[PDB]
Amino acid sequence: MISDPQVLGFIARTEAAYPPEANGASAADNRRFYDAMCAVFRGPRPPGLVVGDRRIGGVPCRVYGADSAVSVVYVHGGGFVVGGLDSHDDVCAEIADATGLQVIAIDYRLAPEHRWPAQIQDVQAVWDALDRPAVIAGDSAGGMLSAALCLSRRGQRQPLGQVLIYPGLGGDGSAPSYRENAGAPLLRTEDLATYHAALHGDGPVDPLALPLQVEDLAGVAPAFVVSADVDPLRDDARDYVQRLRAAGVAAEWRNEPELPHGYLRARRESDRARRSFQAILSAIMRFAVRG
Amino acid sequence: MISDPQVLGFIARTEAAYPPEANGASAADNRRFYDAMCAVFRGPRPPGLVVGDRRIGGVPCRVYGADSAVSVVYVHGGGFVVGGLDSHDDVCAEIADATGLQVIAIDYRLAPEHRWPAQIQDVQAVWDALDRPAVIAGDSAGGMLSAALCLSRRGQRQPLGQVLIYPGLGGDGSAPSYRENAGAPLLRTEDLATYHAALHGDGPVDPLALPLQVEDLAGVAPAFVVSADVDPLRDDARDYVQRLRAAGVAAEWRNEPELPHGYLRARRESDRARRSFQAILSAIMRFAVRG
Ligand SMILES: CCOC(=O)c1ccccc1C(=O)O
Repeated sequence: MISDPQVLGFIARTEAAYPPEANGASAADNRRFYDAMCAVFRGPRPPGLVVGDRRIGGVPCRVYGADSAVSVVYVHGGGFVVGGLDSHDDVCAEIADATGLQVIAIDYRLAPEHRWPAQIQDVQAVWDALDRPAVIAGDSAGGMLSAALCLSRRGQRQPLGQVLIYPGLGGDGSAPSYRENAGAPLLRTEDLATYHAALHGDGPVDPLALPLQVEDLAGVAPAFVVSADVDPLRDDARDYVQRLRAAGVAAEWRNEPELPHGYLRARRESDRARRSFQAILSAIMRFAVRG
Repeated sequence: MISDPQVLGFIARTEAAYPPEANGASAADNRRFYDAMCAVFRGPRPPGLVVGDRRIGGVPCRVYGADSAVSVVYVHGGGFVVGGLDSHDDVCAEIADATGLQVIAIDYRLAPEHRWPAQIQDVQAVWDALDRPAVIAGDSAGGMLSAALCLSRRGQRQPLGQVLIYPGLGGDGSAPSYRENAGAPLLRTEDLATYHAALHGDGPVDPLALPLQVEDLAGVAPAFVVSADVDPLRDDARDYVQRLRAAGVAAEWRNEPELPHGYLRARRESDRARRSFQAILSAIMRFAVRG
């Protein structure tokens, strides 16, 4: 169990900002509660960073920073029900400022109003419209979208790399982290239903394989996969990196001791979380600079 | 004056541990106050990172992380009078953790007991003995030493890049920052003089101790030069980037509004300083990806 007082403090502040009763509350109510949480922890925008919104392949997007030879496409998390351009704004802004690469955040369609495969179709639509060298990165459900995009766009259009931040990649639940972290801090459980049911293929039945179940991972972009140790999805990161290397893809698994799911919001009060984001930025830069 | 409350608090905490009259104390007392201030701000080491002390080229060094194809040589600051392996330990450890590059910190000999060119000879000793592709980085007087190394090793030989963090580079003192920031927090123009006597006594100054006065800069490694805006030394960064581009060298100038000299120690409590270090890490990673 977590003993780092900084991240116990972060956990306490997240729970206080986010009363654990949001569930059959309403998708409308969960979106409101999630933004109120995000605002507690939100950092300031870097002054001087240019930021504007723009439709790209029919999907609303937010663009951070000046045009660059290599970009970063960021796909936010939220279990395909919550989140948007404002929920992950400061993370994208800091990626842009630190790397000097232009960042494009994708406001993909959310369920229950738009069920799968709307989310991956929107990501593919932005990716195909951008038609440029780019690293792709995402957290949680947005990490799964990032992984699925790479798998569906192999060949010339492949991203230069995939940076996956505590992703859920479709593990079947049998891995140890689902046991060891079943009551992990910041886990809502009542979200897993909203995210499996309707939302995903568990909504009108459909195969459309999730990354951990595709068998030909050969040729997809090199991966940097970072997990929270205290998170049931931890071993999805372990498992996907192990499968990626068996396919001859370069991939690294970084597991973060003492951190829960969602810890990017703790980077302004936790040394552990801040170091993790520093490593995430360096992995992005590593993929972007071509070699 | 600075108005960012986060930075003002950092300055208040610094001044309580390292009173501005320490710059004029004896070397031994100055060293004790500097070490005490370092302890106030020191972050924890990454728990999984291998760290060991080793003499390299005869000079005692500290090595962070496993051996890597590209390394990072970090040269600590402290006006050539204070500092050491422990004073900058957490910065080095965080570079190694974030980049995956091995970091070598150099415990060069200190003034007033060891006059120039002891410091640059110690850095050359380590560099030559390493015999390794590497990026060189340093803060303040350590940035001057990294710039002086690049100018003295322009053959086989050369750093892959130079990351200079609020460096003093031998500006003559007439640029606007020396007046506008003469009474700046944490570093005044008058403190500059005390340390200069401590490095050369009162003899003739070796041209290599003044990179901004060196006539030919043609083939030095490309540079990322970040300055604190509220720092008398700020325009040394602006000036050197200008002179480097006039010599065909690629150079980026980043200036940091609302930050004083020494802001690396504020990265755990200041959004501005935290983002600056994120950019510094990315610049290192940019330069490192080669050989
Ligand atoms: C004691 C902290 O060091 C200094 O203030 C300092 C003073 C003069 C020149 C450089 C530095 C520096 O290397 O930072």
